[PDB]
Amino acid sequence: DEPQLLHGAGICKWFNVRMGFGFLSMTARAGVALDPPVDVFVHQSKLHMEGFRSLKEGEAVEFTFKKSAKGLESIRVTGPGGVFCIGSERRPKGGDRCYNCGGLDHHAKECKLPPQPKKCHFCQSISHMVASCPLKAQQ
RNA sequence: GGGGUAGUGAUUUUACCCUGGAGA
Ligand SMILES: [Zn+2]
Ligand SMILES: [Zn+2]
Repeated sequence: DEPQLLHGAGICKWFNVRMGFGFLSMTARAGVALDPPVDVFVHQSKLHMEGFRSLKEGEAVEFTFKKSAKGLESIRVTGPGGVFCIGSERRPKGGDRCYNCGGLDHHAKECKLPPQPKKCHFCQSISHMVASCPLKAQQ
């Protein structure tokens, strides 16, 4: 008997918006840091966010995944702490998100979820703030 | 410029639409 459902964290490795899928690079599996990082499939239907769903390369994610015949596959994908994903830089309203949950219809003062860790304004990482964002720097 | 929409489940960055004497 061995695990069928696992928690993972990492970043979006790439995503094709038109096709609606891509891969995550998993940097931690069940709380264990991995080297090298491993690819986990992600389909648009599993993205936790409001409206047309996407990811951008480099955004911070957590997810639940399983092993399917084709390979590791995400079952649901969120930002850190279970908040909404960011999406493509072309996403309508995507530049005006609640600081706390990433939602599109309110601001942090009105947020109905409890205070979350501070996420980078550009990539949602909880390990840096935007003044030190390497994703923003190589963009 | 400004606004909006969506969809191919396996390997790399998306296809469209609306908008002209006025834009919260
Ligand atoms: Zn919120
Ligand atoms: Zn960042």
